[PDB]
Amino acid sequence: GTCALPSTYRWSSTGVLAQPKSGWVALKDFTTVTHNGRHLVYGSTSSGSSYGSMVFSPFTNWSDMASAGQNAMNQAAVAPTLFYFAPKNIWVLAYQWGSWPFIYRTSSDPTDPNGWSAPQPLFTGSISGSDTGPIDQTLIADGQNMYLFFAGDNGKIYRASMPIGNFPGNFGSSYTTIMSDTKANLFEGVQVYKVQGQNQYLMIVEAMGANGRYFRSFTASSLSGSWTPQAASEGNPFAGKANSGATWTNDISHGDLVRDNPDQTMTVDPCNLQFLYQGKSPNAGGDYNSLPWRPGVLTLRR
Ligand SMILES: O[C@@H]1[C@@H](O)[C@H](O[C@@H]2CO[C@@H](O[C@@H]3CO[C@@H](O)[C@H](O)[C@H]3O)[C@H](O)[C@H]2O)OC[C@H]1O
Ligand SMILES: [Ca+2]
Ligand SMILES: [Cl-]
Repeated sequence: GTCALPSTYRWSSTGVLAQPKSGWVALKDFTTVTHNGRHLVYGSTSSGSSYGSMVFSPFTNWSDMASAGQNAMNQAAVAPTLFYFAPKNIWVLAYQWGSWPFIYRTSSDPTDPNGWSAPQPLFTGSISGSDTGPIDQTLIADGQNMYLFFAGDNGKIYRASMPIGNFPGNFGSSYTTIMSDTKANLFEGVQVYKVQGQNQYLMIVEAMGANGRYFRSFTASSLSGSWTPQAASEGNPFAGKANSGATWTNDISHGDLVRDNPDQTMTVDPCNLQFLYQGKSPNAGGDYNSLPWRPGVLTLRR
């Protein structure tokens, strides 16, 4: 019936799942749902000079991602979050960079990279001690409230909230600072999920380790509650070089746990946990913006 999250995570990994289309040096920052029995994946793109976004043509097996069409969005949605918002029967794509710090668009057909509505403000606030400003938003609702979580490349995690009845809409400028640590420990790539079958929420945050990017996990009993470190060191990570089972990459970086239910609750099944992540060749160097990031999938070994 129900499974619990392990205290120690062990994964197996695919190899590189796809190469970027001509003109891109990287595929990045994945968000994914199952839509009509197929994997639906949005991501950031990089040409090395600037970031854009794209969607893969829907595919049934991860092993077929390599042949999936890669469809550029004509208006960039960097570091996107995709979900179905059930109370209004509408799909939401939230992202960073444009007229506001965070932005969203809506659609009745999430497979179309250019079928999204006019951009609307999601968040208009500002944070201190950050070179980036607000970065890597995610959205998650319980039964009562819609939450915004984000990072700032600065060791902090931030949260905002509104009643679900007021979403889709603008969180405005206000936020709460919920976590504070070193820049390395709480860097970016924050994601939050409901653990199916448990009275528990799961937060993962990307950290900069000695050996590469990795994820630290935290749990809470409430989205407005305190977060308790779970697998939160480089030696005992949520997912990292230590436990990924990946050979092609020493980095486990910005992605999304695989969500079978596409809705706003961001529910994951702890019995069948999988992680769509970005990784890169250990030999790749140079400017961050030119790094050859690629998609991979981790599968939890039970
Ligand atoms: O163009 C800007 C982007 O580059 C920026 O993205 C962040 C840039 O810094 C990255 O972190 C660095 C990785 O390499 C390490 O050696 C450095 O210490 C880190 O700072 C981070 O991963 C990116 O998200 O955002 C703002 C854009 O204008
Ligand atoms: Ca994200
Ligand atoms: Cl809040």
